[PDB]
Parts: sequence; structure tokens; C-alpha cells
Amino acid sequence: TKERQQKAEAELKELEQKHTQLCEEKNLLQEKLQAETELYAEAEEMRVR
Amino acid sequence: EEKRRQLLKQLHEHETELEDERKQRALAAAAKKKLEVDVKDLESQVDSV
Repeated sequence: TKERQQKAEAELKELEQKHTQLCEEKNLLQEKLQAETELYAEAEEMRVR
Repeated sequence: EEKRRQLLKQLHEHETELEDERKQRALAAAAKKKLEVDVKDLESQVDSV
């Protein structure tokens, strides 16, 4: 039962590491996306001009 | 346990209240960007006119 606990806690820690990783990657991609959308808007409005 | 209940309730309420403020920030930023585009469009109109 202690072995299963240790394994469950290890799995938990693995999932936690991947969770925070995916969260940071999501944040970075969202920031970058907003930047590219702004750049597209700036390019397209000047294209029209 | 009561201290836990109280502090958790306070955290929850303050978090949801400020999340509503964050949604207001998103709305304000959207409006800001919309008006920024309007300013650029009107500036192009003034240029041409």
C-alpha cells in the first residue's frame, strides 16, 4: 500500500510538472498570438492605406 | 477548521470579484483597440481629404 502511495505521488508530481509546463506554454502562445494579430492589423490597415 | 472555512471563503469571493475586474480590463482593452483602429482610419481620412 505504501509502494502504491509512492507511485501515486510520483504520477501526481509528473502530471503537476506537465500541467505547469502546458500552462506556461499556453500563456506564451496567447501572448505571441495577440502580438501577431496586432501586427496583422497594422500591416493590413497600412496595405489598405 | 473554521479558520480554514473563513479564509477559503474570503479567498474565493475576493478572487471571483477581481476576476470580474479582469473581465472589465479585457473589455476596456478591446474598446481601447477598437478606438485606436478608428483613430487610424480617421487619420487616413484626414490625410486623403
